Amino acid sequence: ICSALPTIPYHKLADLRYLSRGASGTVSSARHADWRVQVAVKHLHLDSERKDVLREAEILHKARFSYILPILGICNEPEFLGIVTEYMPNGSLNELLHRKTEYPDVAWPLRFRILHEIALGVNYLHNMTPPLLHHDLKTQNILLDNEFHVKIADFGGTIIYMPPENYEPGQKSRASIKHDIYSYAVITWEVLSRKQPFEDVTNPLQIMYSVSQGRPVINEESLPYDIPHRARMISLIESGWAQNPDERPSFLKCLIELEPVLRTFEEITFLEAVIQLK
Amino acid sequence: ICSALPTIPYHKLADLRYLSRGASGTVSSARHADWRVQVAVKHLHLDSERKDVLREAEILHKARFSYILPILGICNEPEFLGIVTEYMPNGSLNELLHRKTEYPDVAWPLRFRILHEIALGVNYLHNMTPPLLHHDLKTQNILLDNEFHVKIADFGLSKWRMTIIYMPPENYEASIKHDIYSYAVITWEVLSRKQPFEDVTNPLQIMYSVSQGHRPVINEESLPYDIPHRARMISLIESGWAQNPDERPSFLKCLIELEPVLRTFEEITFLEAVIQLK
Ligand SMILES: CC(C)(C)c1cc(NC(=O)Nc2ccc(Oc3ccncc3)cc2)no1
Ligand SMILES: CC(C)(C)c1cc(NC(=O)Nc2ccc(Oc3ccncc3)cc2)no1
Repeated sequence: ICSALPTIPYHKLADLRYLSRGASGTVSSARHADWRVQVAVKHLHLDSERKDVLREAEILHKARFSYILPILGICNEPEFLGIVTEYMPNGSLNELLHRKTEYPDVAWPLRFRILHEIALGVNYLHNMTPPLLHHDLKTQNILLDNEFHVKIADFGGTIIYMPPENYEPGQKSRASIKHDIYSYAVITWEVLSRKQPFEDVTNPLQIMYSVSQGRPVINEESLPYDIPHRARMISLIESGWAQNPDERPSFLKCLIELEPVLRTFEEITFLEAVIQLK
Repeated sequence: ICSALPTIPYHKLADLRYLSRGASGTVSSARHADWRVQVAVKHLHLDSERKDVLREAEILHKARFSYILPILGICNEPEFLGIVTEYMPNGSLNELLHRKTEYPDVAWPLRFRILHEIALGVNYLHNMTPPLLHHDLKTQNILLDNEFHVKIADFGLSKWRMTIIYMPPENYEASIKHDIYSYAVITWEVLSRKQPFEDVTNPLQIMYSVSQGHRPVINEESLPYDIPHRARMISLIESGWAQNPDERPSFLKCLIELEPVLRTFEEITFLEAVIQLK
């Protein structure tokens, strides 16, 4: 069973506002004139360019799942080229974790749910035919919906989530199935700590040197003893960011370890975590 | 840009417990072994039977939107035939409105959000090429997700895709004014928490009354004066269920009416209404 991705005429996008700018182009918010929903527009502002947008659209359309940014349509016009997705109103994980004045507390149930949902999403990509690999997993690429549920995106930067064997890339390093789990381990650490990994280091180049020798600090300072399931978590972090790519777990194995942890949290506590953020 | 609907092997559908039966098919709650998610399966409990299921999967896959039940894949084997969708943990709108012991209080902010989302999902269906017309809209087909957001479904106890309370009179014996009629009945039901035609014993007695231009009661008893935007909501109801199909509004008009009503609610009030249910 096949399904075509809708084509959205640029003029059907009303109330267009700039959100961000960088690599792969600019991101804008808008409303669909006929659908009456708020949308996000990732666009370029010539033939090779056209093919890139069409390829991203196809991946996003095929990667359709509960914890993946939902694509709504494509703008493929002489005057405009862009990807139209659902609008994520609560920014990224990065902004939740590090805007500490705006967000004083981020309750453990919400933190563990975010971790469980990142793993559910990456796991799904890894189970496609053929497997889909992110290879640029970072806190900026973890979008949060209205109820602070995860949608994995790719904004198209930091080296802190990169496995050391990816530093000098090749045909084997780009085909690595143990890259995402390294990034996940650092994300897992950054979520439980609310600390910028390798904060004390001066140069990203020095971080690369440090990393290649053999990680961000696992102590009482960074990770206090009151962290729910601390031991099992630390064991998962250490295991995921292990210098030997073969000494790294699958996302399925992490999920199986995470499933009992999430059950120790009462359903109400997730709703209370979110009300606390508003 | 085409997307193939994933094929799920029956053996990946762990803990397959039944939920509800019908003359056409059955609905069961499984758990995907690889994806680690709770799912719903609508299966046949062969030539024609196969074409019927695949046509429903083709419709659901093409109808993908924020307020339509998301299809995760098809389970097409000589042993088993079923559609895998996401699992809606909070039941249906019928249950929320009429299980008054379970839910003594369903706050206005949530009621309006539900009505807005029914209209968004129906409006999207009508905007497809060719337009998809539900024609069997009822509270039972309005499913409630983890966060009490709407997912429009089509339960098929009688037939796969291709009560008379929500049916317009002209339909007793193609119409693009049916779903709006059904929508007007649902709106009345949501705001009153009453069963349409409470004293009427026989469905033929409803069919007779309706054909004579009579509708569910609109007074202080059914619709209290304390209802936010009462006058405005009654006008929408009365337009929606008009005897003359042509006097009924489009979903665009209906959404343009709803939009300023929903803006009057602070975002936190929706969260608070949902927590009050937990
Ligand atoms: C399948 C996966 C590997 C995860 C992926 C995502 C992707 N494109 C993308 O995320 N595009 C994108 C990114 C950020 C955007 O910005 C938003 C979105 C929603 N709300 C606010 C900003 C919009 C589109 N291509 O492959
Ligand atoms: C586009 C639209 C007209 C709205 C539609 C729905 C549909 N099929 C369907 O909903 N099938 C279905 C219904 C109920 C199910 O049972 C569930 C689903 C989720 N959670 C609990 C029970 C499973 C599949 N075909 O066209």
